[PDB]
Amino acid sequence: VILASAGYDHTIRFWEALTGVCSRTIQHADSQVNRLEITSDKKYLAAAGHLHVRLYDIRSNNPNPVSSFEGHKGNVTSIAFQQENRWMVSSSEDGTIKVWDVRSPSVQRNYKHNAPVNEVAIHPNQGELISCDQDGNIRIWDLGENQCTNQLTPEDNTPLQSLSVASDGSMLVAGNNKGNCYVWRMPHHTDASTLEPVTKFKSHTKYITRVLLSADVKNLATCSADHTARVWNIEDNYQLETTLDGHQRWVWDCAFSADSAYLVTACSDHYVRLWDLSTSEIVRQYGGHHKGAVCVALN
Amino acid sequence: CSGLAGIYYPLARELFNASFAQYQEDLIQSLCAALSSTLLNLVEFMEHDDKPLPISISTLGEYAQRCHAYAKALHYKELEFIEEPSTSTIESLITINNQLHQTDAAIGILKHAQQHHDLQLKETWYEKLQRWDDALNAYNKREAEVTIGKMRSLHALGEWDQLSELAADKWASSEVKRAIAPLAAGAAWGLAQWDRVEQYIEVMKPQSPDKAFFDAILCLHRNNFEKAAEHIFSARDLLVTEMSALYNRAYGVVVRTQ
Amino acid sequence: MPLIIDTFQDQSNSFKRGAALKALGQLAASSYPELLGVLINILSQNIRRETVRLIGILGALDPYKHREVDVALLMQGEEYYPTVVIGVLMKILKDSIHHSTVIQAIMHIFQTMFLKQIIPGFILVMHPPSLLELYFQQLSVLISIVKQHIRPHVTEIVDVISLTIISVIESLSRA
Amino acid sequence: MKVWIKFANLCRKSGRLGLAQKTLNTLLEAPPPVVYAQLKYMWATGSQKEALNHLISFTSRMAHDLGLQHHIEDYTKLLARCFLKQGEWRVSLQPNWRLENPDAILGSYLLATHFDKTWYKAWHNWALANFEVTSSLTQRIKDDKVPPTLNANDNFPPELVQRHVVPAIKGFFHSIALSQSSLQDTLRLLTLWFKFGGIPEAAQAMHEGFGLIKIDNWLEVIPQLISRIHQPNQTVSRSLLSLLADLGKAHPQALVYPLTVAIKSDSVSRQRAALSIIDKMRMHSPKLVNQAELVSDELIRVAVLWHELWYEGLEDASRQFFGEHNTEKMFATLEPLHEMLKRGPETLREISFQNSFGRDLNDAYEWVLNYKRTKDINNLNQAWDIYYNVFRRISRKLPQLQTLDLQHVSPKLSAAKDLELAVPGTYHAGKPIVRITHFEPVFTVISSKQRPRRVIIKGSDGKDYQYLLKSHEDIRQDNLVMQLFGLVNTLLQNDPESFQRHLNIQQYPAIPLSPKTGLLGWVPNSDTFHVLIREHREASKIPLNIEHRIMLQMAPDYDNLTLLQKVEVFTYALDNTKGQDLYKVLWLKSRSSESWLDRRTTYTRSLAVMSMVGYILGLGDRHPSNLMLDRITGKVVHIDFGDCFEAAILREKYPEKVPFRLTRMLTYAMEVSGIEGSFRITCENVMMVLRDNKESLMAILEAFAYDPLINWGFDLPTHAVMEQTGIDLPLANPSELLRKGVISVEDAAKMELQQKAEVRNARATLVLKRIADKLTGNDFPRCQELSVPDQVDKLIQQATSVENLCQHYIGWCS
Repeated sequence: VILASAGYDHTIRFWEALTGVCSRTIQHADSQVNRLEITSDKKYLAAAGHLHVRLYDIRSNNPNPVSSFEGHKGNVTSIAFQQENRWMVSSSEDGTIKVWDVRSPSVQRNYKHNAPVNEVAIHPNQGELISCDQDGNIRIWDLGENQCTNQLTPEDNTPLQSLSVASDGSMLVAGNNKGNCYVWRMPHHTDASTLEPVTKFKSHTKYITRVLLSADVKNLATCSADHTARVWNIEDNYQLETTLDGHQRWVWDCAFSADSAYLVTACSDHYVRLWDLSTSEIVRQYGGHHKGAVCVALN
Repeated sequence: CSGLAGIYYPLARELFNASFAQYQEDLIQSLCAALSSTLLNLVEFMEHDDKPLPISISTLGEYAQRCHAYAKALHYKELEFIEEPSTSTIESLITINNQLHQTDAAIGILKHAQQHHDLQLKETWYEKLQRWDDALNAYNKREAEVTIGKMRSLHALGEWDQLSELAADKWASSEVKRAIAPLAAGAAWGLAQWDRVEQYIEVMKPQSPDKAFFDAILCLHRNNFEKAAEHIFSARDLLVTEMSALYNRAYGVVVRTQ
Repeated sequence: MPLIIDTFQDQSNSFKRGAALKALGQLAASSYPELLGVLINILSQNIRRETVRLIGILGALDPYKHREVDVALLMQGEEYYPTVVIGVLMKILKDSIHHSTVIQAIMHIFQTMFLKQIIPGFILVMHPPSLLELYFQQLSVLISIVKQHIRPHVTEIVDVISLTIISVIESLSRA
Repeated sequence: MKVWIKFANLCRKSGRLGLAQKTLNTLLEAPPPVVYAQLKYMWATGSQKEALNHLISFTSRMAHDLGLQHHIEDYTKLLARCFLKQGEWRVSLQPNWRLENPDAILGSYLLATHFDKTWYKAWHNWALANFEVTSSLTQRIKDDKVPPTLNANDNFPPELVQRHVVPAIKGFFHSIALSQSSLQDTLRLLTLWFKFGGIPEAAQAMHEGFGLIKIDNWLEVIPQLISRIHQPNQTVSRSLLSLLADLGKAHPQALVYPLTVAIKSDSVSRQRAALSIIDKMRMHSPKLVNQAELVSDELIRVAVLWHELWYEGLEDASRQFFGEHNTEKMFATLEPLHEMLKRGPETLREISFQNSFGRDLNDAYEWVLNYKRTKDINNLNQAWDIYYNVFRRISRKLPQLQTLDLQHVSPKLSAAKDLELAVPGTYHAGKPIVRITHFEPVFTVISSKQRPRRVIIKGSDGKDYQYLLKSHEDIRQDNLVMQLFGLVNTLLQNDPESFQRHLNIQQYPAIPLSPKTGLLGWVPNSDTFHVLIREHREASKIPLNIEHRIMLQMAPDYDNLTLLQKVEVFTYALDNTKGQDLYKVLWLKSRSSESWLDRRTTYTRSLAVMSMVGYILGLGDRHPSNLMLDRITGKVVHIDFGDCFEAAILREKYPEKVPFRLTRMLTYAMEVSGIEGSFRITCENVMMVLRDNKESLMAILEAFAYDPLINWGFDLPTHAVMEQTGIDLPLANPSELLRKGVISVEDAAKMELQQKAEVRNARATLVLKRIADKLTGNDFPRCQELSVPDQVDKLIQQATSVENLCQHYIGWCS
């Protein structure tokens, strides 16, 4: 249950389990980190502030040089290391999704879009996935093959911040420029998933950023840079559950990893105050970023 | 001594700076000086002072500005409304630009106000009706005085019949004088009927330029040049004074006179 | 009334526009319901504009700037502000009571003890014998600085009239 | 009636209520015009075939009446009849006229036109209807040329002809010139003609008409005239160039400039033609031709600091060499520097003064010449070293070069005290053309990458005309710019109570100089946005950039800033900031305090016209540097227009697209609720634009942007050609077609350039496409027209949104 976050302060450090005291050497420096992801075994952890993916070993203590992944040019908006953690999905600001697989760290993927690739996703089958850019309708993409699309458009205008799929095997959900998050019900498929739209639901109606279903996805969470975040109970009708206490902040990270009890947060405030997912709290409220952050990870 | 006013005023400002260079003395002194109420002379001097740097007395400045009535103040007051979102002061500003007759864009800002911060009611309907808007709006809202205003829109509109409804109101409530007068004027315009017109003008006013026009209009409506001549010369003189006050505004208006 | 029957025979516009405006102004000015019946008989946008053109020919420039004036300075404008004051004083000065300007320039240099001075060069050049005396002394004041460009004008005034002997003597002294 | 009927047409222009009211009233009352009236009320209703019905009904009515007082009544009624024919014609043409029906339609037009003797300035536009019939035909010929799978297209258009149809509308186009369109449709049909062809019909007809019309007509677009330089078919086009020099001969010195410029630029064959026209000039009033020649040549003489230009250019050249190993390629440029060296110490204490250094460097260059011409290395050293030292020396001089004077550089300039025709681009057709008092030899060297030295040259009128160096710039592009701006200002002159609201774009004259060069001028007393701002804000005793300040403060870089990161950043900073300082500059300029008001309206309208202008033409130049206003009671100066196409689309650096550019609280605090009515006023205006001439003149100016090498240059640069750079990259063949099927590619050559230029026509097509979208109109996921309210609204959004806008890098100056 290793814990760390990444700021615009360009430097990151691993917070202890319940201590939240961040100790490690992780430098986004020369950049920020866009997303934050470790490996399946938490071997290496890669992120991109600008134009280049950079892995620093999650298994090794403050290794600088885990891997370096060039890719579709931009800060990778989001990326996915598969269960295989060999073939690995990656999506970049470049406008087209180019996945860096972990293979050497070998990267081959091409998924075109009408805007920056918002997130690299995976379906109920890890080898199955779809791509929804900051443009428009999701594009179905499989693993190292058979990838073109199946178009799913929650809206004809609003930029889709990411393509968001957890493990359900029936579900859909996202977050976007909307602030009211359009979610759908997928069918049971590896990837087929004819959508059954749930709704666009505003928790924070202004620029809802981080969209994450709960561990059992019984709950749900939407973080915003509006310093406004309200959890929902996805179990019943995504019923709004917990307003997330935060300062003026940007949270691209809203999660509870080993808990769904205490709620880890992301604050541009330069000190991230983690709440209690159950009710609320301040759980080891702090940050490694001097300036502030939106990011987080788990191992 | 040669005494030169402008010479003084700026120099007086330099001195005012030296004072500004406790001046609580100066503070109260100048304060009451403003309170004195020539006027616009030192007023403008103060304006100059502010322009260099603030002399404060903010809404005091606003007040005395209003007192100037010169409508250049509308700028100062603008700065005032520029400060906060006072729907009242906003309205004040609206009518202020109305006075300025720069008010087109201001009406923009009015529709903006109804759009931006809450909305008003009275001046809201009034100005929105000054705008091509508010018409069906004032119609329903009055269906929901202001009705006399909507009637004025009906005058601005067609339907002298609608004006006949307003005329039913005129018979109903007959201030009532002023109300009926402009209204029934509009009616007789629409309705060629000389009788309702007779009622109208009869009901109109001791000084009634429009109903002077109506007076002569009636004299003409049948025969007499004479009373019509009276009205002619008289109203001519009235409007003469009017223009005498004065385009750049009145061109159209005086053109209407002529 | 002549214009009236004229109207009976025509429409006017033309140059008369400007005239009418003046007339309007005149009507405003001379307002006896003479002017009353008149403008009554006067009997708009385009014409307005063209009239603004003709009046733009009638007046322009300086009065506007005069209305824009000193205050003008500060607008464009401490050290400066004071100097500007000096200039303003000078402005009125050239803008009469001569000896006023005399003492003016006197304490002016005294306080100076510049650009404006150069302008004031021409001012003094504008120029009874008291003038000559005072201005001579003033030249002696000018002996503080060095023309440059005051020189030619200096010669110019020096010519008319060539008493002031000592003054010019001092001019060469300051040369 | 025609009184009250005029009141009725008024009602038509007037809003609905009065419209229908008076309509019914007066309808109730040979009310043929009232027929046309109720008809207009029907157009207000919009019933297609009700209209068409009654239209043809009265048509046949009057037909029977007049067969094939009451007489004159019928003359007028005839004008109105044909008028009707055209009116309904267009009415249906809405649905229609692509290919097909338009034929018949056009006939009716021509029919109506045949019947005219007329309103036909109206039917000028309907002669421009017929001309647009020649267009759709040409478009149908463009359809045939596109689907052809220039004798080919010639014969294609011929055999009916659409050219036969065309010549008619051409003579009637001349007739239209006679009517007023105006210069717009003039140049329109003009280039339409030159491009149409030189054939016998065309030749004779146009010979007559052009011969039959006017000179000063042709005087405008003279730049666009030059835009035709080498006529691929001399033909009657040769003779048309003859006509060109002919009209030219009339008041040549009234302009003559284009002559000078074309002369300056090397058009090769067309430059030879330029020499021909030069002879014409060297013929007609040859003296002034000489004097002028001297003038222009002297301008070109001033130009860049010579050895300095060579120095910086060679710096970039050695940059080119050392980097990537350009070397000889770059050294070929250095060979031209040697060619510059081959010019020798020409000027007075300029290249003269430059001798020593230049001589030494030249020796070194010669030393660099030798062993680099041996193989590489020795003089490869000597070159870089000598150039390094000389770079240092010339760097020192460059700082010292800030000062400018003619006598100590090229006194030949100073040598001319006065010349007959100066009028430094004054170029008023009728005028008191001014000679020159010239100016001081001392000049003001601008400080820039170009460091575009400037002066203001005292003339015969005693009015110093600010001139400025332009290093590698198209004033032609700019000529076109002020030109279209004059189309604008025409519409302005053509405008409604908007013209009572009137604000028009002041067009800074700028003379082109060389193929890349130009002559600008310092505008009327003005404040560059960036400049003036930075001044006042610093004179507000506060950091020049609170922007980069609040930025770096916010985080390390906006470079890597995500949409989110950048968003919150811009937000936070914005919160910290505000633009009231601008409004306070107004307040600074406010003097007399009615200045605050009036000039507020001024800058307001300024913003408006700007908005219209760009949203039309693109070329934002978000730079507050690129932004400017007036030190006078003031208006905004948007100058130095790069090009039509989106810089966004261009970029490369940053995604900036907004129709306007508004410093937030600057714009806002400028008046009340920011541009609520002001931009609404703008909406009115841009709507008129979007209506009037939006078809004809808009498309005309488009065509102006459309076409050839100078213009094709601006538009290339609009891509740019470097953004037009590589791809797969054949269309189909051209990759594998550069294979051993060559070397005939070296034997043939030619296109090449017709490919790129086809792409030019493509981007142009897309451009105009985006105009039609822009005009009247469409954009965004839906379209409709969206007309005034919407296109204005979405515009306003585009103004409002976003950080995505604000994502503009360093050029937004948020």
